[PDB]
Amino acid sequence: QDVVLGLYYMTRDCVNAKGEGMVLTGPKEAERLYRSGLASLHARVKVRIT
Amino acid sequence: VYSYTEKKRIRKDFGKRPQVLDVPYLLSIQLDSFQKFIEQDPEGQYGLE
Amino acid sequence: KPLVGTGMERAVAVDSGVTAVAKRGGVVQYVDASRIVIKVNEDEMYPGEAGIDIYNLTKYTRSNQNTCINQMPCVSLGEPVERGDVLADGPSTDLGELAL
Amino acid sequence: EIKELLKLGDLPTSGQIRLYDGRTGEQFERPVTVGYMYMLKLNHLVDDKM
Amino acid sequence: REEAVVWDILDEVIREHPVLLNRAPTLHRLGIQAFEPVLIEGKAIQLHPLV
Amino acid sequence: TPEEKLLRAIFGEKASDVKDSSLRVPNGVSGTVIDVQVFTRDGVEKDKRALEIEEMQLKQAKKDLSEELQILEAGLFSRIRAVLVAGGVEAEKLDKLPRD
Amino acid sequence: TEFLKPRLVDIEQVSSTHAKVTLEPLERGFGHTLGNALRRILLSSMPGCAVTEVEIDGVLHEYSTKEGVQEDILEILLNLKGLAVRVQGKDEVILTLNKSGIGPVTAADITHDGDVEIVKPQHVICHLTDENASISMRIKVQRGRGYVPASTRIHSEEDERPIGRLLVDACYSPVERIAYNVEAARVEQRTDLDKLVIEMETNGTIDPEEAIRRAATILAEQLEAFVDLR
Amino acid sequence: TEFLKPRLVDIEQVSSTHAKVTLEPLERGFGHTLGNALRRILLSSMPGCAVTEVEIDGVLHEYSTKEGVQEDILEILLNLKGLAVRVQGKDEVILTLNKSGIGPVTAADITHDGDVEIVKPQHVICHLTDENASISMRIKVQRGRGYVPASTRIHSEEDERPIGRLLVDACYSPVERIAYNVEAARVEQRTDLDKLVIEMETNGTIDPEEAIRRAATILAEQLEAFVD
RNA sequence: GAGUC
Repeated sequence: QDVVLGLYYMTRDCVNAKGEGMVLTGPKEAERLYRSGLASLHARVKVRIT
Repeated sequence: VYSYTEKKRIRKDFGKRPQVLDVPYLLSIQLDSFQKFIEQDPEGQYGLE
Repeated sequence: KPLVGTGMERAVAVDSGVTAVAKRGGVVQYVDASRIVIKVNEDEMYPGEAGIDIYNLTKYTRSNQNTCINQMPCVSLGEPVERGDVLADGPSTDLGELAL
Repeated sequence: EIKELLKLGDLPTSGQIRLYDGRTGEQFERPVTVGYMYMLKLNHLVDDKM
Repeated sequence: REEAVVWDILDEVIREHPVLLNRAPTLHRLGIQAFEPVLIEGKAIQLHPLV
Repeated sequence: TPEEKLLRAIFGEKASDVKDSSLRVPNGVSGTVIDVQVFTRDGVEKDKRALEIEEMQLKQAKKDLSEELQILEAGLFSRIRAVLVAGGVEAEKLDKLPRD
Repeated sequence: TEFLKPRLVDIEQVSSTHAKVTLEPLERGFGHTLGNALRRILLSSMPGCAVTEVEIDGVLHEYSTKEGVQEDILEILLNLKGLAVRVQGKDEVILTLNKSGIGPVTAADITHDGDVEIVKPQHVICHLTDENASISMRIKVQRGRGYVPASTRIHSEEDERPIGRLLVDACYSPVERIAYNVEAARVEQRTDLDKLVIEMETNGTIDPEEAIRRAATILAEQLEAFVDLR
Repeated sequence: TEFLKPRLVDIEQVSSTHAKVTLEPLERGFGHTLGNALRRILLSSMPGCAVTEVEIDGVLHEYSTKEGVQEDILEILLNLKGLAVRVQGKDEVILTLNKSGIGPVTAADITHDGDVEIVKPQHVICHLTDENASISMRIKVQRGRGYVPASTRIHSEEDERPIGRLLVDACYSPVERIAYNVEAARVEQRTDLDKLVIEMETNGTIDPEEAIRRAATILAEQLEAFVD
């Protein structure tokens, strides 16, 4: 149910949206951006991940 | 064209068809049957008779 | 009052018979949260007895399921009513209507 | 006929509005369905059933 | 007489005491499971969504 | 038990040959005692509580039926006033004069 | 690097219940941060005055019926909790309602005491039928924050009240509906300035300005703790 | 009228970068009031210093590959956004990196410079493979607030940049991660009030604790108007 | 008499 929903929502990818083609040095920055509302979770993006 | 209680609260009917005859007094079954038990009717062979 | 009804809520209330309905209609003489006394239309009034209809209301008794049984008077004093007007409501009832 | 009423209420035709989360103040990323519904409390009381 | 010190000590006994939850029907072995219970006021019991 | 025998002696409260049978509120539930009814036996004599509550019933019965008669009476007399006012204009010395 | 200092600016009062207040200048982000914090605190921690206790004579308990009286006991109770009160210096007072004869009782019929003020004098309390019917009652009104029902006083009830006295649930928080709106604010040149727009409706009680200021203050005190101890 | 005053309890520094602080006890729903408001400012209003632009001689655009360097321009760009710096009085500072030969190029190889303090000496920047591979450049560091991408600066810039002036996304905020859990605290008898447990990750230089104090401070300054 | 799957 709800757990699924939340997870599916985040994983799903959408056309451009806010900040398509940004570049992040690691995950924590992602979250900061989302929480400031200048980045949607659905945006396709380039991240450096270990 | 409605009574005082209805004037006080008219609900907007969307019903596209007119109920012709009225919704009969639902709890009539019981009274009618029981009333038959006591019915003073010489010929009508029911209940007491 | 149920905002989204079928119209059927009026009939449900009326038939349950836990409300008080007006036998004759006319004008309300006395209103109490306990008694509703009504003076009849001279049109309808019997030349046998007086034209005074009495409704002692039942207030706050125990139902079988531990529920409360509370009647509330609906009309106000000196108000006009006709035959079959809803005078006092049972507990789950608004002005005429079923209020579950 | 229902949507017609919604117009007369000056509301959204789908009956959805953008809402703010009372915790964060973050808006919900999708407008949500609201409205008034008729509710009932059942005879089943945790009071007695404890 | 339900004193507040009563609750403090109760909590201490309840600490690391696992209690068992059961639902009907008990179909397979997981119809009964053990949890560390934690006290809440209110009359309903709270369960983990996962189970 | 022997232990209880000695102890009785020690604190010295003998306590008469009786058991507490009193009706208590079940735990978890709590509220307001709204009304109490008692049913005395026919044989045994009434309790003061018994009398005062049955006296209440008297008062209530009386008041209810008294006011029943009074309001009914007033309506009937007022109805007779409608027939005497037709073929017999008199409003100043009828009213101010007695009823029956 | 120069941080901004936002001031209290516009203070409109529409209805006795309603009031609008703008606070510029605001920078980005603080609009929303403050918007939410405000609301929370406003509702739960607004000290208000509401009816706490009641004695009506010849009435033992809430469920029975007194002749002459339109409403039920319970329903009149309900009317009175909602009635809007301004107390001066004292924390708890007892007003007298004494009225006789034909007609409806407004709050106005309550015989007026010096320090006390009734914000909504025209509030419907009870309708008086029979001419010889009159009522006397003593209604206690107290100060308090948030929501304290009568049942939580029986909760720690060392005040075992005499029977006849009827304790009332208190809706203390005077704030009935409350919201904020972060809109762009007119600085004659500065583009990066926003205003916080405070939409507010309350049951009369607390004055718009006064309310807000007291809000901010009580908030601030909590802020002391974190900043001072490391 | 009874306000609650809480006090500081637990302060576990799992590492210098990461600190968990548990705080009791808070009045009902103020857990969230305070939790969120703090979070917001923490990240998105936080003034800081760091890298804005770069000029490498013989690297006049950001997409080509110079032989010898493993990483792309693009990649090393982002590594360097993260590197942490201490300024004193000055607003605008240009640091110089000259380095040759085999090895990972580390923060230490930058010119020390008086007022400047280098925080993370160990931070890898690029890997130079053969010894013939040499790199020279100037990295510009400004003071600003929060986080501004290249796209937002290009918005209103009449300042036309030159040949191979290489703008990078500016990460001024040293605050990396911040979140709050609210478990109902239960002080003896009153159950209703709640705990605020606050997890904080920051970029090394500034200690977690000091972050806190500063946040609340900025808050308070605005509050001046409305206390009196 | 009604709850659960």
